[PDB]
Amino acid sequence: KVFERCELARTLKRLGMDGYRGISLANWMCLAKWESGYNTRATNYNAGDRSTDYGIFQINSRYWCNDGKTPGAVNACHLSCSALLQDNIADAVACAKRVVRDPQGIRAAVAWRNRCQNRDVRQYVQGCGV
Repeated sequence: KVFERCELARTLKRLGMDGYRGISLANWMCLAKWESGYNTRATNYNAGDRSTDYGIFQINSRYWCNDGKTPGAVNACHLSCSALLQDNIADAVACAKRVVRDPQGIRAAVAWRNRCQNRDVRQYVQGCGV
């Protein structure tokens, strides 16, 4: 499913993401947008290390979810990567919360650094009623 901007904003809010570990909703929106274009079906194969990024947040199969074909897979979220391609993002959200609980926080995601960090990201939630 490809979420509409405000629709995703409200969904993330209901799931307790606003201010999670100090990360505003606008920052989460900026991340989802640049990772997948708000597309839950997005996947990206990393030919170099044999891993794959899944879903709306492009979570990686080496550390977070298990897809059975990634070398050195950790499965920190204790989820099948399949769970991250559902139209319902509840599982993706639970795993994205586990990710930022690491010392690096949202800084871990390079996409956030390249297009969200130190930039005005309020534009992502404006008009959504959140």
